[PDB]
Amino acid sequence: FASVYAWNRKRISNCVADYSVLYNSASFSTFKCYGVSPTKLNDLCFTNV
Amino acid sequence: SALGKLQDVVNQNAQALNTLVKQLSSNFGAISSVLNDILSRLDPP
Repeated sequence: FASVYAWNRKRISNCVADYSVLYNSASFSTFKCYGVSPTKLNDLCFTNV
Repeated sequence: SALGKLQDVVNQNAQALNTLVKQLSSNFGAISSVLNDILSRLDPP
């Protein structure tokens, strides 16, 4: 994991994104979405990640 | 083979209906202008 002033960016594309293996996973300390609701992410489609 | 006093009424009314139609695409300070894109990616609260 890089540091805060040289953070690393990975672009995600060309795949189904299952946040179901992430949202029903109780292993993170903060999961804060802005502009979306973390329970409706499997009904949308996105251009990039 | 003149009628501008009648064409003025037609034009003013069409010009008002066009503005009413076109105001349906302003956000008024929301995230989207279309209601279904607020309903689809947001929850009731």
